Amino acid sequence: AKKTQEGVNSKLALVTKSGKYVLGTKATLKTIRDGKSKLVIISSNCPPLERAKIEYYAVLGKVQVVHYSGSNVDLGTACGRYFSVSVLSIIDGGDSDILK
RNA sequence: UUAACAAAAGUAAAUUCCACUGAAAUGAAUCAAUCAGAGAAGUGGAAUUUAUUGGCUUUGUAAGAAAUUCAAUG
Repeated sequence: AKKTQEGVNSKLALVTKSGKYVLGTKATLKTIRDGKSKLVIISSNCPPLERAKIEYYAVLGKVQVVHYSGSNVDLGTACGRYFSVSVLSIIDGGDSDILK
């Protein structure tokens, strides 16, 4: 009933194709501050301090928070990128079904 | 030729931070390295160090001193 990250992992590949996402932690907070964020993904090794800042913003902004299983390196690869992504915002998912 | 201590016309090198923005066709850089979505490069700023104030030229001290000449103190 675990290792579901052939879903969200596969889902976070159509977003690279058709959707729009914002990578990073400081860039995520801007989306939550506006109404442009519909989903937030936090890696497993995000520091506990400002991880708690993102879920506090997300509660205030009424956004859904997804706790990714892998590290910021694993999340970055899942986006097809060659750096590490610790926190992700799904502004819009074109043909994927994460926002469902 | 110019001191301690102070001043702030003009103008430096290096490092670390801040704001805007968000990098992949990956870029930035050193003699070497090294660094970046826990955020690079760019632009604009803040701070500290550089034999006292604030590093260097400059200024007050201060030319009245001192050095090199001349005349018989100037």
